[PDB]
Amino acid sequence: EPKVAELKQKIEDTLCPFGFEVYPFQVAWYNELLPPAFHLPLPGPTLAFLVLSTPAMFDRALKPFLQSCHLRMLTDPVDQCVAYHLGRVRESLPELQIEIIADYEVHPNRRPKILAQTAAHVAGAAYYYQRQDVEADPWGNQRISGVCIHPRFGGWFAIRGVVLLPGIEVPDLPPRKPHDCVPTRADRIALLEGFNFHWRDWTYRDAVTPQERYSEEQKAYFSTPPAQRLALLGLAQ
Ligand code: COB
Repeated sequence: EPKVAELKQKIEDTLCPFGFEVYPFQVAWYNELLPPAFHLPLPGPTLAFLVLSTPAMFDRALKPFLQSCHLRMLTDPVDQCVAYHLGRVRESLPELQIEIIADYEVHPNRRPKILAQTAAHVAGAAYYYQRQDVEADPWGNQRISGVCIHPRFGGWFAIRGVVLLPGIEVPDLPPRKPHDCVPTRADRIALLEGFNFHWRDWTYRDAVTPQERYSEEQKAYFSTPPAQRLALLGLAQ
């Protein structure tokens, strides 16, 4: 426990001022729930951190990043900003092997490198509401995608990445259960309908009363990735 606290402190020093939160978990908790194809090739007790962004990340990280020399063409600036800050975590721990995987990363075969929502659930960060959490569901033969809900921000947050520390083993790290903050069947059905079929209206994110939401400015930003900035100027050309 004291080892993970020292590491968690350094990561938080690096990331929390920029509107991220960080949660430890053991690789085993993640691999446990998953078929072989998605397993991370590390010992079960390997230490990991799940990194998410709060509503404050837009102002504290993204807006400054847009003025930095680090800004490049052809990738969404939010993803650049996230890669940049995860990269800082590497630098803050120069004597350790550190692996970082962002939420947007995919293998050539288009499978995600990390299942962000599964990591968020087992790290205790946000309960991952899935079709399987609704008995006698009303949905038929079609994809119903699951959605995590943060106890403080509702759905006004995003999962940004995972930090792995191969060679740091923490077999005694105790699981912290995510808060079941949308407990009833009817509320879970409404959440999932809202996420899968009406997400552009933002309403699913209010499944629990948020401490803070994205500002209208931030809502205006997330208007649609290819159009939204770099193929922006599009409305001017
Ligand atoms: C099969 C599988 C595919 N899942 C994936 O491939 C998700 C990848 C990815 C990149 C997300 C980030 C990531 N790296 O994870 C992201 N999207 Co997508 C941009 N999304 C998409 C893709 C559809 C694919 C889909 N959602 O899966 C879309 C382009 C349509 C897409 C759409 C959205 N997506 C959206 C967003 C917000 C997100 N999207 C996510 C899921 C993510 C996490 C990205 C993020 N950054 O935060 C967002 C959700 C945040 C939140 N949970 O609150 C959104 C709203 C558009 C947006 N504004 O950006 C929109 C919502 C509609 C929709 N999800 O259908 C994509 C692909 C993703 O995962 P699975 O969880 O369903 O099954 C899995 C399974 C694998 O075999 O085992 C696990 N398991 C089994 N038993 C148990 C468990 C797990 C636990 C915890 C148990 C207790 C038990 C578990 O059930």
